[PDB]
Amino acid sequence: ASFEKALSELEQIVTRLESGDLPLEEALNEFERGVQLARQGQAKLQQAEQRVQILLSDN
Amino acid sequence: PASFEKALSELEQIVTRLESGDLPLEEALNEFERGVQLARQGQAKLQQAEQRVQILLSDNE
Amino acid sequence: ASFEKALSELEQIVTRLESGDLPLEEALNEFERGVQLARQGQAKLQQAEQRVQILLSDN
Amino acid sequence: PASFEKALSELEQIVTRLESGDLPLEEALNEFERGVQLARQGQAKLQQAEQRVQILLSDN
Amino acid sequence: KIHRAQTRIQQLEYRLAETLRAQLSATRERFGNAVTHLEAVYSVTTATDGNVLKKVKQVKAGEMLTTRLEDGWIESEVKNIQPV
Amino acid sequence: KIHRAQTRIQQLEYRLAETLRAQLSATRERFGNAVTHLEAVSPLYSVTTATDGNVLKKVKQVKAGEMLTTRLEDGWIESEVKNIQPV
Repeated sequence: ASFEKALSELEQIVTRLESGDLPLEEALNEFERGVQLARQGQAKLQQAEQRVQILLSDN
Repeated sequence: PASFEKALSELEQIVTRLESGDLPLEEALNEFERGVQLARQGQAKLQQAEQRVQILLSDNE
Repeated sequence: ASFEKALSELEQIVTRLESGDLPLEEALNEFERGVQLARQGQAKLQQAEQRVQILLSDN
Repeated sequence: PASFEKALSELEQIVTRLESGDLPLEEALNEFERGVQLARQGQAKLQQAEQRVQILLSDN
Repeated sequence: KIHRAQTRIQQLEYRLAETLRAQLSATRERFGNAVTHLEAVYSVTTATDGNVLKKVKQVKAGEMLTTRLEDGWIESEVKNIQPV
Repeated sequence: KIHRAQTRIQQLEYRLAETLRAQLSATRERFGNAVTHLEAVSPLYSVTTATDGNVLKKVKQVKAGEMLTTRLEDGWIESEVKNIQPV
């Protein structure tokens, strides 16, 4: 999906998690869902800076 | 194919739409590639025109 | 003090709270020192951003 | 006081030490503060010379 | 000669702005990341009613309670209520 | 005219790089901020302390005959540990 979606979904999971509403059993399950988004957010951001680096380099 | 002046019009409209900073990353960054193609393409043609005058103006044999 | 020194303290304060070896008696006692560093540390970086924008302007 | 030649090499000294990267924030900004003034000064002189040649080449 | 001197000053000026921009941007991130870590920063205790204890109002003078640590959970019954 | 045209494109190529570098660093800073928040979850609220004031972070230390004191936001409650169920 879109990168901008990943952040928006991640934030709502973060804000809802800081509110402390959920019980611990379920609270973990969304934290498991949290790391799914995090590791693909880094993946897309890494490939973005590579493309700009190769284009703008003197090579 | 495009004239040299249409190259400047194309780059101008690319930089203007981008600098408002209101596009998706996968779109804005993908268009950034075209910007460096036009700038790199347009620059080369001025390398060829700048050199032709020097050979034509200097007392080349 | 220097901006680099300000960070050097702040970073070592957070890693201490992470360790958890500090009971609540003193753990809260260091949270109040950390925040004042953060407030004043934040001011100096904000000041710097205004010096770059002034020079990069037309005048 | 400084001629145009030594203004360019002075700028080269500043730029190269700055992107070496090992400089604290307080000193880097002070160096950057002299950097732009020097470049702005050198630009003005070339504009002055550009005007003089134009008024010399032209019949007037 | 003058045209090529203008371009040499032109390139140096942009390099100065670029080099400082990234160096300033790096320091903002590390300081920004540090403060969020500090801003965010135990044991969990639950009553038999399925609630996570949050107020002494929930407590009852002789009711059971269970707490969960990183290993498992235990329980006991309140013996003295000393809110302050 | 040609040297004028070379300067134009040089000027515009820089704006193009300074525009994108700004957009990218904005999204990195906001994403990097969001990951540390998710990591900032430390143990995964209440505190349970033994009578001596010494903390318990591994349940097996308990002796099942002691009056633990648990401190909550509003105060503390005390009780005697009697039974255990390790997990």
